[PDB]
Amino acid sequence: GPSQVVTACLLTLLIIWTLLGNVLVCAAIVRSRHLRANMTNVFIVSLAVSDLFVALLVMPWKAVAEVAGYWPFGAFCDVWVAFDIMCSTASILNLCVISVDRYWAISRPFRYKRKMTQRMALVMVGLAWTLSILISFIPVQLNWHRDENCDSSLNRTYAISSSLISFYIPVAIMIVTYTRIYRIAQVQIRRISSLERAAEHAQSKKETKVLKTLSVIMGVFVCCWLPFFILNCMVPFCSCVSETTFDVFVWFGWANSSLNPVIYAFNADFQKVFAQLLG
Amino acid sequence: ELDQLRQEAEQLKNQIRDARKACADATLSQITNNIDPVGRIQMRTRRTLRGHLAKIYAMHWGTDSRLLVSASQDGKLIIWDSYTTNKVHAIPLRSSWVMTCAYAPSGNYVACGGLDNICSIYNLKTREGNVRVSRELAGHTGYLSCCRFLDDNQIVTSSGDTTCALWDIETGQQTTTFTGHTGDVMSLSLAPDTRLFVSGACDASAKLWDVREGMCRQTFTGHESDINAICFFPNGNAFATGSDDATCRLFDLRADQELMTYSHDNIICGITSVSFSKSGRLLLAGYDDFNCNVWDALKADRAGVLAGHDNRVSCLGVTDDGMAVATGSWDSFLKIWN
Amino acid sequence: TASIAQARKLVEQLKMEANIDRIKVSKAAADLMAYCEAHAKEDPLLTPVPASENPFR
Amino acid sequence: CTLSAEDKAAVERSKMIEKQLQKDKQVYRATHRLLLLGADNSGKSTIVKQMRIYHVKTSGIFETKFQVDKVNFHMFDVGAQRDERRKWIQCFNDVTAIIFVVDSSDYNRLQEALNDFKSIWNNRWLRTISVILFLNKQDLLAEKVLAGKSKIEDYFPEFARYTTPEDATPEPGEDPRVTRAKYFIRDEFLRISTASGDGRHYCYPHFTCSVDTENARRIFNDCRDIIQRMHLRQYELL
Ligand SMILES: CC(C)CCC[C@@H](C)[C@H]1CC[C@H]2[C@@H]3CC=C4C[C@@H](O)CC[C@]4(C)[C@H]3CC[C@]12C
Ligand SMILES: CC(C)CCC[C@@H](C)[C@H]1CC[C@H]2[C@@H]3CC=C4C[C@@H](O)CC[C@]4(C)[C@H]3CC[C@]12C
Ligand SMILES: CC(C)CCC[C@@H](C)[C@H]1CC[C@H]2[C@@H]3CC=C4C[C@@H](O)CC[C@]4(C)[C@H]3CC[C@]12C
Ligand SMILES: CC(C)CCC[C@@H](C)[C@H]1CC[C@H]2[C@@H]3CC=C4C[C@@H](O)CC[C@]4(C)[C@H]3CC[C@]12C
Ligand SMILES: CC(C)CCC[C@@H](C)[C@H]1CC[C@H]2[C@@H]3CC=C4C[C@@H](O)CC[C@]4(C)[C@H]3CC[C@]12C
Ligand SMILES: CC(C)CCC[C@@H](C)[C@H]1CC[C@H]2[C@@H]3CC=C4C[C@@H](O)CC[C@]4(C)[C@H]3CC[C@]12C
Ligand SMILES: CC(C)CCC[C@@H](C)[C@H]1CC[C@H]2[C@@H]3CC=C4C[C@@H](O)CC[C@]4(C)[C@H]3CC[C@]12C
Ligand SMILES: CC(C)CCC[C@@H](C)[C@H]1CC[C@H]2[C@@H]3CC=C4C[C@@H](O)CC[C@]4(C)[C@H]3CC[C@]12C
Ligand SMILES: CC(C)CCC[C@@H](C)[C@H]1CC[C@H]2[C@@H]3CC=C4C[C@@H](O)CC[C@]4(C)[C@H]3CC[C@]12C
Ligand SMILES: CC(C)CCC[C@@H](C)[C@H]1CC[C@H]2[C@@H]3CC=C4C[C@@H](O)CC[C@]4(C)[C@H]3CC[C@]12C
Ligand SMILES: CCCN(CCc1cccs1)[C@H]1CCc2c(O)cccc2C1
Ligand SMILES: CCCCCCCCCCCCCCCC(=O)O
Repeated sequence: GPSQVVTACLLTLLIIWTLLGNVLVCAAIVRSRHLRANMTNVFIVSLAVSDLFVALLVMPWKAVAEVAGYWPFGAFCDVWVAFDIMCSTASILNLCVISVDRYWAISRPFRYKRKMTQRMALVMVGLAWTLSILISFIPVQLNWHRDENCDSSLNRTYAISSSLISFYIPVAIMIVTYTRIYRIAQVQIRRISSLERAAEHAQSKKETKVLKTLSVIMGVFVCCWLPFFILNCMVPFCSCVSETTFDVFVWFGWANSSLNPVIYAFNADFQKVFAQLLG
Repeated sequence: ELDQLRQEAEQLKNQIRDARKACADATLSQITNNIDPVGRIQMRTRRTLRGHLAKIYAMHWGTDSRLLVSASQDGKLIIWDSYTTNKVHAIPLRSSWVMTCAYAPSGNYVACGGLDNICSIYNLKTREGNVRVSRELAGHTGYLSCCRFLDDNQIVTSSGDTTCALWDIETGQQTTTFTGHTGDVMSLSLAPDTRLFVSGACDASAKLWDVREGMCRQTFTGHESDINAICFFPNGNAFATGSDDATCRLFDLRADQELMTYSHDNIICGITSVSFSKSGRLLLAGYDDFNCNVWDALKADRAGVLAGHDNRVSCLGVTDDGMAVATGSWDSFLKIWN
Repeated sequence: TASIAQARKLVEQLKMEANIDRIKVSKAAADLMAYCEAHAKEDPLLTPVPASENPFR
Repeated sequence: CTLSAEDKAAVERSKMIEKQLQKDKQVYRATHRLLLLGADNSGKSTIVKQMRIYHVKTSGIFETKFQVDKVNFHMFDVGAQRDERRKWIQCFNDVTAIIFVVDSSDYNRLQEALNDFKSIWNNRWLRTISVILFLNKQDLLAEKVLAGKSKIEDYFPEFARYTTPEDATPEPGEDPRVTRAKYFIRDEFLRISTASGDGRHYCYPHFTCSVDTENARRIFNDCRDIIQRMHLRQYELL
């Protein structure tokens, strides 16, 4: 009784937080023509749609099965495995696409202003969703993923291959892109700091802002996903870890989906539109 | 020595301060006391004309109440059908830095100018249909701030050179110039009869001119600061003004003084543009507040707000038949209201 | 120096603007009253027409 | 649909105009707009003529196209206006940069140039526009210091206190007096620019002579830095 009530409350709160945060991002874009004109928002709304699908399609049914201790939705279990792999992959691939947009903008500023368009933004998003659909649906419907209860266990080849495409390649791209952004930001901060120092000298710490922003972005993403993706490789290969431990790290992966709208969409232009809508 | 002329000027001002106070037997706010106020003017956007790349910096209605010109600092002047939202023409300007445009009472011609110091006239109804420059009115020694056609062969312009001028379009030269303003002349409006016009300037004054006498007839000075916009009240006997002062003021051509002032403690930024509804009952004003306030012209109560813009409201115009207001902005959109 | 002619022309402007005839503020205001009340019945921003009459619906 | 032949012609005309606008939008993004400012003595007129290797007189603005590394720049010189700037400057709310030119050899005029820079920098409508300073006629500054006339302190008494930044990079064989002078005047504009604007706009100083063929390369390099810092602020990395 007590642990059933506690887990029901906590999972309900986590679902509602994930739902509300991603709904606010979708509510802000539709009413705001300047937000729609800024290309970077196409990615931030695509991320919020991915995270909204995690909240509607996936988390609630697993929460019910965790409080119940059994799975009621039997034919839906095969569909739910595809929904989870797709929207979990789509959420990761949207973060990877946001890093490549930010890196292109900072790395090649004239070529970005010239070649970046609503067509280019929409093609990048369309490929992230396409790849998340292809990896999930074709393997699940062809029954390539599998080698009352819902069987979420995976074939060794599919588990490793799916982890490379969905996580280990996109985290390698995020590490390279954010590392090069840090080096470019350090060059500009040295230049600014030199002129500020000369002005103070003649009249007679900012690097921590860069480190804080990038350490939140990489720290939250890697902390939630890396424990899950390591276990996801180990467990089918061993066929090594207690199922309770696996279920908590699964819930950390979806918890990142609730943090995604906080990290990406709390910028002052969105924050104004939220305040203007809410009153 | 000069000083007898300063003494005469000071005593002439003392006489006219007294003469205006001798006319001041009442106020509009007093005699308005029994008037039933207008209802809350809940106007809404009925079209959004989009296609300009940069900030829209001026617009003007056709006398037909269908067609609009507007100008933006990307160097396009666009002609719009307000009912169907069709683009009837788009004209590439030779200078990007346009600051005004105007459209002839016949619909035959459009004019525009800006930092090039030139007014360029475009013929819309040329034989081959592909529109081109009819003439360029060079001769101002500062940027053009405003243009208005009196007819297809007469245009009045104001300039940063502190003057206004009247031109003959066929000759391509000034046939009168108006020179009593000091500092930059910002705004300009013909009277309904086209025999008088008013202008406002950075001297914080407005002046009344006769189009064919070529001289100043009255001067008005109620603003504490720079005047960005001016408009005649539809009867032709009064006009409103708007300024960096954060105030509108209404003046009468026979009382020779401020008849009313429009202000509220919530507004502290400049007024960019003004206009009246067809009866004169409403005064509509655009702001650096990203929105337009609508004022009861007699009471000076805020009767409503138009809130649909993301950046500075640069221009504002009521249709010649009163059926709509269009408002342009630095966000690059035109919105039409009822 | 030319400031004599500038101050003289200014005094001529102030004479011309002084000599103009003027009217009581009460009469000036009453003309604006009469013009508003005569035309307010025909001013569609005060009193919205139905979407059948309005080309802007 | 209900279109007559007239409505069809109006919609077809509209779609042709929209095709033209959509093509010209590429040109409007593919170019950078620059406002060129500076007093009568500044030499801005010789800088703009010397840039034309990279490409009526009574009209109120002049325009120069140039390109560097296949990026287009339009540079606007406002001239034949009145000397009161405060109104026409609002057009330039959206240029990539202001280029501001100073004659470094005129100690009499240099406080006017500092006052003129201060009113550009603190302008309500320029709150996001970064300034490229060209500290021009560096040859004449070298001549007026190497002549031994020893007079900057008559105009600027803090030049008796001031000593050269360790961040300074003098050219080979430049005299310590010339170096202390050129960095002193630079640091007066840095005194003004660093006091306001909270990283929303930055000042980019250069030492130059109008004959420098490097000047278009200096504009390109600073526009690249101006856009990088602008992108870095959107993401809160500045
Ligand atoms: C079922 C899956 C594939 C749905 C994924 C959601 C996609 C289609 C959504 C998420 C964000 C959305 C974009 C958000 C903002 C804009 C800018 C606007 O000016 C044009 C539409 C456009 C470009 C939207 C198109 C649709 C979009 C890309
Ligand atoms: C974009 C999002 C919101 C669309 C969501 C569509 C959902 C509700 C649809 C898509 C596929 C559907 C499932 C497809 C197949 C089956 C097996 C059947 O024996 C029971 C119903 C069940 C389990 C369906 C339930 C509803 C379902 C999950
Ligand atoms: C295994 C997965 C992670 C592979 C997909 C990698 C991600 C980062 C993909 C998704 C969409 C892709 C982009 C799609 C389109 C273009 C435009 C082209 O002119 C340059 C490359 C660029 C910008 C692509 C770079 C890589 C990209 C951003
Ligand atoms: C859209 C593409 C790029 C996504 C990657 C698809 C990967 C995961 C697919 C492509 C081919 C697949 C394999 C094809 C055939 C079989 C035999 C079956 O008895 C067990 C699974 C297994 C071994 C599949 C595992 C998953 C697999 C490796
Ligand atoms: C794209 C690049 C940078 C990614 C590099 C890391 C990849 C290759 C790593 C990360 C986690 C790793 C897996 C973690 C655990 C196991 C179980 C072990 O009994 C066999 C190897 C196996 C299956 C590993 C294979 C390689 C692996 C998938
Ligand atoms: C597995 C890991 C190591 C792979 C890392 C791949 C990295 C280097 C790739 C992935 C996406 C790539 C970017 C995608 C798009 C563009 C825009 C193009 O106009 C210039 C190159 C640029 C900016 C690419 C540079 C290299 C890039 C950042
Ligand atoms: C497979 C994944 C999970 C491995 C994660 C390894 C990460 C933490 C490593 C790999 C490369 C590393 C970076 C390499 C280079 C630099 C530039 C330096 O000036 C600051 C540190 C920084 C930015 C490093 C931080 C740590 C780093 C990002
Ligand atoms: C519980 C789940 C969601 C995991 C959350 C882990 C997050 C909150 C952790 C992981 C890495 C952490 C960051 C690592 C390094 C730094 C740099 C330091 O100078 C300030 C704190 C800061 C910025 C940390 C803040 C908290 C952080 C972002
Ligand atoms: C938080 C991020 C940055 C780093 C994550 C590091 C990874 C390698 C850590 C985090 C938690 C760890 C797991 C915690 C508990 C157990 C149970 C034990 O019986 C076998 C090992 C196993 C399954 C661990 C394997 C390694 C692990 C997955
Ligand atoms: C800052 C926010 C996003 C952090 C969210 C913390 C999340 C990941 C925590 C809070 C409460 C946790 C749950 C509490 C109890 C149980 C019961 C156990 O038998 C399986 C795991 C499960 C269901 C946990 C999964 C992880 C969980 C949902
Ligand atoms: C947050 C993790 C959600 N799921 C875990 C599903 C469950 C297994 C056991 C109990 S619940 C993974 C399944 C595998 C996979 C993958 O191969 C690639 C990309 C995403 C995912 C999502
Ligand atoms: C607007 C109310 C909240 C959101 C309800 C819909 C959530 C699912 C669909 C969101 C993505 C589609 C909208 C993207 C924006 C756009 O098309 O302009």
